[PDB]
Amino acid sequence: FASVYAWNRKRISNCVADYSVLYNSASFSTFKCYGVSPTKLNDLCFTNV
Amino acid sequence: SALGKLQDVVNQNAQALNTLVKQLSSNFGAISSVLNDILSRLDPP
Repeated sequence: FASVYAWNRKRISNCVADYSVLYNSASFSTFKCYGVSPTKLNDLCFTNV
Repeated sequence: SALGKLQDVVNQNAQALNTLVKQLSSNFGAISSVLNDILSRLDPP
């Protein structure tokens, strides 16, 4: 994991994104979405990640 | 083979209906202008 002033960016594309293996996973300390609701992410489609 | 006093009424009314139609695409300070894109990616609260 890089540091805060040289953070690393990975672009995600060309795949189904299952946040179901992430949202029903109780292993993170903060999961804060802005502009979306973390329970409706499997009904949308996105251009990039 | 003149009628501008009648064409003025037609034009003013069409010009008002066009503005009413076109105001349906302003956000008024929301995230989207279309209601279904607020309903689809947001929850009731």
